[PDB]
Amino acid sequence: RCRHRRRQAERLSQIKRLLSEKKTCQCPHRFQKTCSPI
Amino acid sequence: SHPEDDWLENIDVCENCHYPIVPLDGKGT
Ligand SMILES: [Zn+2]
Repeated sequence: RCRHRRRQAERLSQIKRLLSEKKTCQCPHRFQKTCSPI
Repeated sequence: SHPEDDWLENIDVCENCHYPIVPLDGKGT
């Protein structure tokens, strides 16, 4: 019953270490104006 | 309390830095 089904995320592990190192979308910012701790 | 595995499974990645973007949640205090 549904043998070929990618349940667990593939990037999970990859994104796992990435998250640990807080290496996520570090894209720029559009007018901060105080507030929003980054 | 709420599971923190769902969002991860359906996580997205930006198309600029090739990194995994984080959708707005609200707070965490
Ligand atoms: Zn980005």
